[PDB]
Amino acid sequence: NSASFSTFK
Amino acid sequence: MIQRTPKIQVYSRHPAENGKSNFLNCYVSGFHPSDIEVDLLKNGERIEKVEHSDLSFSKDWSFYLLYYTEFTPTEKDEYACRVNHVTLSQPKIVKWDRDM
Amino acid sequence: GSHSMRYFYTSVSRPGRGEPRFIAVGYVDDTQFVRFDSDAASQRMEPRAPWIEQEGPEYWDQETRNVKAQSQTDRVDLGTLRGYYNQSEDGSHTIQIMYGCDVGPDGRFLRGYRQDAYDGKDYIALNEDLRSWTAADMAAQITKRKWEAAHAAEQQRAYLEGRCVEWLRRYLENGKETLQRTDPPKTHMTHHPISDHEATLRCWALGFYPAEITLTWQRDGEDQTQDTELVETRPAGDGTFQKWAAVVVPSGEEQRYTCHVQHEGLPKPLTLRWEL
Ligand SMILES: [Ca+2]
Ligand SMILES: [Cl-]
Ligand SMILES: [Cl-]
Ligand code: NA
Ligand code: NA
Repeated sequence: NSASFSTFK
Repeated sequence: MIQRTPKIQVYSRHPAENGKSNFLNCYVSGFHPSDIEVDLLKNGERIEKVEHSDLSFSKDWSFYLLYYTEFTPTEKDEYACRVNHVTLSQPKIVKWDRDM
Repeated sequence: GSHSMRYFYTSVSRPGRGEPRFIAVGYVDDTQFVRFDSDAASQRMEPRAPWIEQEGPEYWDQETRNVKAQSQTDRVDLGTLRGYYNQSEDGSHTIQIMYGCDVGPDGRFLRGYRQDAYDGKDYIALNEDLRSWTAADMAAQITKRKWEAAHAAEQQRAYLEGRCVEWLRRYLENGKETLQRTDPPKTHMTHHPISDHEATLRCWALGFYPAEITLTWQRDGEDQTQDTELVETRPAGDGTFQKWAAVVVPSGEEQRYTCHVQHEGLPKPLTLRWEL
């Protein structure tokens, strides 16, 4: 199960 | 900006026996960037329909790929892997040796 | 023994040619189980191991959304990082991400990890405690401050200590017939004269799983590295791995040399010699 959170660099 | 030259290993899936069906592999690793051209050759000619693994990378961020095809080794037919990458001035050819 | 689950993402910008190439792969130990390739026709996360095929439609829909969202974030990040480094729009650049979790033989969380690279160099990494970041350079310090403001470490830690280990436990159970089985190396040795005074002894290890193995040559029972060659462990293409180690020896003295093989599948290491 892959991570669901991402936020810009 | 930093570019790393591919390491190349060409080898069979199972120990080769002349006349016995097998798989010819070319494992390319330790390279950066990921753009690379890999061909498997039979008697110097490009083999068609060669498949490859999904791009992945090692702890140092360098990439690796496995290119493979079915083949039947013979005493005189020669097999090889030809690789091109931005770090190479000319394509690098590594000949298949059944004990390597 | 211990197990891991890891995801690897690579995004490559393609100047003057539209969207970047995005590839994602997931592994349990040395076994790939999922992939996503932006150049492929489906535009879905796809199965790559038999034991993941049983997951239902909701699973595949959510995995696809996760990887698609990460690809969009990476595409924006490629342009943002080009700006932080004052690079031109002419060149192709790469973002790589690795994350995952390790569990012990009892299935409990051991460690979590999340690291990112830009053009093959370290960019930012989650520290061991999963509560802070280490920025590799000044450009990454801008990202570190954004990620602190976004509470990104809290999100990573929640995933790594929660969903990551729970789903790794489920996959280890569902795929136990293959994931939890060790295949010991099948060893052999070859001998090739080089001249009328020296020969190569090559110690082989084939068909093993997992990939971790140690091959060591000894001379008179002492470890030796001079005149040896060890190739990188390589995939056979059928789920098993191969490796060899060679030593150049004086012809007539082959019996002084022994090849030692260590692998998880062997309860005691093997010791091979040229002649009996
Ligand atoms: Ca903004
Ligand atoms: Cl083709
Ligand atoms: Cl290795
Ligand atoms: Na290099
Ligand atoms: Na020793």
